Amino acid sequence: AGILFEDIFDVKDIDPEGKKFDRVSRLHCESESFKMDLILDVNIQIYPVDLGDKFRLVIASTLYEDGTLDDGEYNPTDDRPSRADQFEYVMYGKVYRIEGDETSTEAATRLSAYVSYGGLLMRLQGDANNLHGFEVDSRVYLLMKKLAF
Amino acid sequence: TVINNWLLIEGHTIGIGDSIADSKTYQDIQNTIKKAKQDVIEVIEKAHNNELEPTPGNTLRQTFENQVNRILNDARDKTGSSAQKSLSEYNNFKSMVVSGAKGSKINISQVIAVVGQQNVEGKRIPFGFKHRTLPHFIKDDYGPESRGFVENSYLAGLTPTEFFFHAMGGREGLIDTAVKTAETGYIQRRLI
Amino acid sequence: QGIEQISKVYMHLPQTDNKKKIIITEDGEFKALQEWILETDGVSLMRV
Amino acid sequence: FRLNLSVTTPYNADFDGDEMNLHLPQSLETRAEIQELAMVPRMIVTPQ
Amino acid sequence: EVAYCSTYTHCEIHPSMILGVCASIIPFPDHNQSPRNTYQSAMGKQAMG
Amino acid sequence: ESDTGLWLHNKLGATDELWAPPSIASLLTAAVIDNIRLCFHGLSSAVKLKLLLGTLHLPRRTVDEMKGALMEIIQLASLDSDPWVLMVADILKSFPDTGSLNLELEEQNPNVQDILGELREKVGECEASAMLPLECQYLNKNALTTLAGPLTPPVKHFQLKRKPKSATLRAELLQKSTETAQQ
Amino acid sequence: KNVTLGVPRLKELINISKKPKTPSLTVFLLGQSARDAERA
Amino acid sequence: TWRDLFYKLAEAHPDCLMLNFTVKLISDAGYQGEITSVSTACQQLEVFSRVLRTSLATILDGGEENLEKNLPEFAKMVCHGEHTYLFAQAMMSVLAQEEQGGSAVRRIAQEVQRFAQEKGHDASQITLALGTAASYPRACQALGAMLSKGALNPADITVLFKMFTSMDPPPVELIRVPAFLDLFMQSLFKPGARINQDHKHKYIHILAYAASVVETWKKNKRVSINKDELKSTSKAVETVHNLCCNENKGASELVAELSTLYQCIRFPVVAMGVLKWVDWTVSEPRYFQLQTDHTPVHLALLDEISTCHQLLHPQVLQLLVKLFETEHSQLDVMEQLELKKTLLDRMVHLLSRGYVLPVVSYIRKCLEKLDTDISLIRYFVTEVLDVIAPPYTSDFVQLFLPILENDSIAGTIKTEGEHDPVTEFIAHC
Amino acid sequence: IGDKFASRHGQKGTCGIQYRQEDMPFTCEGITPDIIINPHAIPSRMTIGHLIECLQGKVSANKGEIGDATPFNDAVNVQKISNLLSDYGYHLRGNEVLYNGFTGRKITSQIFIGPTYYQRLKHMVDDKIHSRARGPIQILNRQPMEG
Ligand SMILES: [Mg+2]
Repeated sequence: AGILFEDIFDVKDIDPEGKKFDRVSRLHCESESFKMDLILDVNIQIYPVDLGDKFRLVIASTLYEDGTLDDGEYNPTDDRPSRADQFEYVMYGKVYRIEGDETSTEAATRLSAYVSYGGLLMRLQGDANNLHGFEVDSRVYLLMKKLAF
Repeated sequence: TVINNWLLIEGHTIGIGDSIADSKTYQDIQNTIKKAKQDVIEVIEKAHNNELEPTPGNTLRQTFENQVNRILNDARDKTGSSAQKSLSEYNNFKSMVVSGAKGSKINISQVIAVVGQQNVEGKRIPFGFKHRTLPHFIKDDYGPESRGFVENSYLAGLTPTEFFFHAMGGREGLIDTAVKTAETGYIQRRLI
Repeated sequence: QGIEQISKVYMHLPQTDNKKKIIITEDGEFKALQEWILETDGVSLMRV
Repeated sequence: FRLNLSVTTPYNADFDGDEMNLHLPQSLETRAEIQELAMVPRMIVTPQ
Repeated sequence: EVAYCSTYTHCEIHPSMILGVCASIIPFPDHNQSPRNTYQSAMGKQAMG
Repeated sequence: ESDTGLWLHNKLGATDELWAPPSIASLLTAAVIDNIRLCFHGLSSAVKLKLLLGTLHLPRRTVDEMKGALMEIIQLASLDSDPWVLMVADILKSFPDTGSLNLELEEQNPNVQDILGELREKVGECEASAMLPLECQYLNKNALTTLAGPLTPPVKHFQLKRKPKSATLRAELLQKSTETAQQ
Repeated sequence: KNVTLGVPRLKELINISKKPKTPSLTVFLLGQSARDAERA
Repeated sequence: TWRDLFYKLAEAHPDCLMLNFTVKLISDAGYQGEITSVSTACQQLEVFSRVLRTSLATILDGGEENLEKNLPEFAKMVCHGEHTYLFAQAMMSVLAQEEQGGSAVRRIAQEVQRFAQEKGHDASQITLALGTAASYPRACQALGAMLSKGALNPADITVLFKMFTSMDPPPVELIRVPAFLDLFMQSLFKPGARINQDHKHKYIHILAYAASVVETWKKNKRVSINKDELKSTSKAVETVHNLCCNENKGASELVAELSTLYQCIRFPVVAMGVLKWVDWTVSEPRYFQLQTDHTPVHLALLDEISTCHQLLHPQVLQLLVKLFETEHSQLDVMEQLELKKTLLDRMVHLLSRGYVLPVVSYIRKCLEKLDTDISLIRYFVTEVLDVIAPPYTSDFVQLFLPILENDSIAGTIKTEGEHDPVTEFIAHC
Repeated sequence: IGDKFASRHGQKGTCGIQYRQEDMPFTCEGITPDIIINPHAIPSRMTIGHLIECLQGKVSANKGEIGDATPFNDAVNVQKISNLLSDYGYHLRGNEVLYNGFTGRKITSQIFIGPTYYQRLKHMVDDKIHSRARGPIQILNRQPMEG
C-alpha cells in the first residue's frame, strides 16, 4: 500500500502572521482521532480553502497501490492505477527533519516530522506512535482531499 | 542563463509609482519634520537665554552643535524608518534593495522621505558671508534650513537654498576622489 | 599638575568589549566588565 | 570586447565606455603558464 | 506671515538663474543628486548635433 | 457521537496539564453533553476533571440553555470515587442555579473546614498591617477606607530634617510653569 | 573622537614619522580607581 | 535519610507490599510531612489542602516585605491545575465574605489571578464565578468577553454603563477587580489606542465610578452610596487624558497647564494613570534625545506622585530600578552619569516618604553583587545620610550598615566640611 | 553596438545589442521602445528627474505642447502630471503592459515607458578599436611606438 499516515483534519486557522505571499497560504489544521497538529502551506490560488473546512489527509510513500516504488521522474503518460484519482490536491516532496521529545535515557513520545514540497513546508506534530513511516531524506506524497461530509 | 531567461516572463522595472507614499506617510513625515524644527528652535531659544549646560569635555559651541546634529539625525532616521514601513511588497526599490543588487535603505529614504543634512569637512555649512551662509537669511542663524538641512525629498524637489547646499555637499566627493587616487597610488607603489 | 605635552585627558567608558576588562570567573564564564579608561592628547608613556 | 557579467566585479568594469586591454601570448610555454595559473575559473577565491 | 525678516532690500529675478549654460538645459535639475548634474554638464558638451 | 468516549478522552485527556485545555467551550454543546451523560462512568479522572473545570468557562447563555444535562453531569461527578471530583461537583452544582460558587463546602469535606478555620484564625491574628488589595492603588482615600480600612502611613524610621532637592525643584518648576502659560 | 583614521593614518604608520597628527594614550586604571568616577 | 530511602524504594518498587507497610508505619509515626508534598504531590486532597493552608499562613506571616518573594512561590503551586486553583479561589471568596483582615486574602487571590493571567490562564471567567457579578448574566458575560479579549470594547462598555449611574447599580465588586482597571489604563492612557472622542467620556465615568465612588456594605449587602467624587474626579481624568493623549502637543504646552495638572494628580487613580503614561512616554529610548532639558519636569511629577501617595511606592521604585539598570545608548558618558545621579536623587526622595528598606536592600544587592559605579553609590549614600536624623529603627540600621562598611569610605568625606561625616551614624549604631 | 548614449541626467551607457522591431516588446498598440535601459541605473544614482521627465514626456506628446521643467516652479509636481496623464487613457504613473517580443506573452510586471531626450556622444567605438602585431618601431629605443 505505502500509506505512511492517514487521518481527518479540520482547518482551525489560516495564516495568523499575515499573508506573507499572495499565492501560498499557511494552514494550522488540527486532527480528530489521533490529535496531532498540522502546519501546511497550500497553493491557495488553484485549491482554495476556507476556515472550518474538513479534509482527508493521506501521506503515502507511493501513488501506486501495489507499491512499485517509482523512480521519481515526471512521466505523465502512465496508465497504471493511482491514488491521485480520488484526491484533489496532491503534492510531492521530501522529509528533511524529525524532532522529538527524546531524553538522554528514555525514548520519545512526541515527534514532529518536517517535509518540504519544493518550498511549501509542512510540519506534522503528534505522538510518536503514529509517526514511524517517516525516515529523514525520503520522498512523500501529500494526497489531500476536501470533505463535504 | 536560466534566470535571465525566466526574467523574460517575470520582467522587472522601476518608475515614478515606486517612489510615492500613501499620503498618510506624508503626514507623518511632515509632522516629524515640524517636531524637529520646534526642537532646534527651542534649543536655540535656551542658548538665547543662556541655559545650555556645557558638556563636561566640550566647548559651549561644540555641545550646541552636538545637540543640533543629534536632533537632526534622529529626525532623518525616523522619517526613513517610516518610509520603509510604507513600502509595499510590490515596490521595485524594495525588491532591488532586499536582493542586494543595487541601492540601500538610505537611497530609498532620501528619494521618499528626506534628503537630510548636508555637510562639508564633517560640519554644517560654514558662514561664507559675514555671519550667514547665504544673503537670504538673517545674521547668526543656526536653524536647520539656514545651516544646510534639506527638508525635502528628491521627489518633491529641493528649494533653491538647499539645492545650492546640496551642490556644496556633492562637490567634496569629486574633490576627495581626485586627491585620494594620487594619494593612494604612491602608497601602493611603495608597498609593492 | 600633570605631565608635559599632555594637553588634555578624556575620561571614557568603552561600550565595546574590545577595551572592556574581560575576566574569567570562577565557573568558567568570561563576563566582560565595563571600566573607566583615559585617552590622552599627548604622549609620555614613561611617567604615565 | 564582450565578457560575461560575473567577471565585471574583479575588473571593476562598468560597460559605459570602459576600455580593456588584450594581450596574446606568443609561445606554447607562455600559453600553458596562463592556462595553468591565471585562467578565470582558477581565480574565483582570492587569497586577500 | 510669522515675522522672520520684515526688512528686505532686494528680490531675486528668478532663482534658476544661478545655473550656467550647460546646466540650464537639464530638465528638473532639482530632483537629481548633484554629481549627476555635474556629469550632465560635462557630457552635454560632447553630444552630437 | 460515534464512540464519543474515546473522542472525549483524546481531545481532552492531556493528563500532563491539570489546566483547562483551550477551546473547552467549543468542544461542548447540548448534544455533546447529552451523549456524555449516559457514558460518564467509563472515562478517566483526568478527562472528567478537565470537562468539569471547562464547564465553568462555557458562556452563561449556553449554560442556561442546556442546564439540565449540566446538573446531571455534576450529580454524576458527585458520586465519583475521586475526592477531587466530589469537591468539583460540589462547587459546580451552584452554577446552573445562580452563577456564583457554592459557598456550602462544609458538608462531607472536613479538610475544607480545617483549612477555613485555621485560615480564619491566621487572618484574625494578622488584621494589622495586612496586605491591602491591589485595588487600593486606585480608589480614593475615602473609598479605600470604606473598602478595606484607611491608609496607615509607614513607620517613621528616621526624621526628615530637610526636604531633598525634589521639593525645591517642584516649587521652581511650578513658578516656571506659571510664568510660561502667559506667553 | 578625533583620531584621523583612513589614508593619512596608513601613511603615518607606513611613513614612520615622529610627529603623528593625533598621538594618544589608552590609560587603563589599575584597581579600585577603575570603578569610581571621582577616583578617576 | 532512611525515610527518603524508603520513599525512593516505594517509588522504585511500587508492588513491594512490605514497602507499602513501611510507608504505612512512617505515616503512623507522625512524620507525614516528609512524604511528597509542596508542588510535587499537590494532586491529593488532604495533602494539597494542608500545603495550601500552610503556604497561606506563610504569606500572611510574610507581610509587605515578603510580597515579592513568597507570593510567586505560592502562586506556582496553587495554579498548577484548574482544580487546585478552583479550590484556592473558592476558599479566597469564602474568606473574602469576612473583612476582619480578609483584605489580605483578597489581595492574595488577586495576585494569584494576575499570576495565572501571566502564565496563560483564562482565569477571568473563574473570577466572575467567584464574585456576585455572575448574578447579572449579561454583564458577567460581557466582562468575560472583554477580559478574554483583553481590550476595552466600546459596545461592551456601553452595555455595562447602561446598568450603572442609575438607582440600580451592579455591585461594586464587579467593577473593582484589578484586571479591569489595569487593562483599562493600559488601553486608555497609552499613547496608542486612539479613541474617537465619543465613548471616551463613558470610559471616564466607568473609571470614576470604579475608583472614586464609595459603596457601603454591611453583611455583604449594599447599604449606601456616596457620589461626592464623580464630577471633580471625572473632570480631572478628562483633562489629564486630553493633555496626555494629545501627543502632538509639545513639552511646553503640557508644562503650561501644570497648575491644573498638579490639581488633578492629587487623585490616586489619576496618579496611577499619569504614572503609567510617563512609563510609556519614557520607555522609548529615543525619548531622551528629544528631551532638551537636563532636569525633566517628568521627574518632578514622579516626585509629586511619590510624596502625595504612599501605596504607590512599589511602582515608583520598580520604575526607578528599571531605569537605573539600563545602559542608555547614543548619549554621553557624562550625560549617563548625570542621569544616574538624578535617578539616585529620585531614590532618595522615595526613601524620604518612609519607604526605605527595599531601596537600601536593592542598592546593597547591586553594589556587592554585580558591582556598578562606586561614585554613584557614594553620592546616593551622601544624599541619604544628610536627610535622615537619629534615632533610627533597628532594622533600618541593620540594612544600612553593611553598605557603609567598605567601598571607599575614605572618599565619602572630601569637600563637605561644615557637617560631620558618616562616622556619626557609626557612633549612633 | 559599442557607441555611447546619454540621457540629460548623466545616465551614460553603451549599446549592448540591437533587436529588430519584431523582437522588441510592444504595448497594446504597436509601440515598441527605441532604447531599453536597465532599472539598476536608477536607485543608487537617484536621478528622479529622469523619471519625471519620462513621465511628463507622455503628457506633452499626447496633449500636444512642449512641457516645462524649470528648476524651481512649484506649479508643476508629480501629482498634477499623473492626473493629466490619466486623462489620456494611460496608467497615471506611466506604467504600461508590455508583451514579450519573442513569445507574444504578457509580462507579469508592468513596464515604465515614455519619451525621453537622448544624445549621441562623440565617443564612437570605431574611433577607438585598435590592434597591433609587429608594427613600426621607435628610433631611440627600438620599442613599439605610442598611439
Ligand atoms: Mg565605467
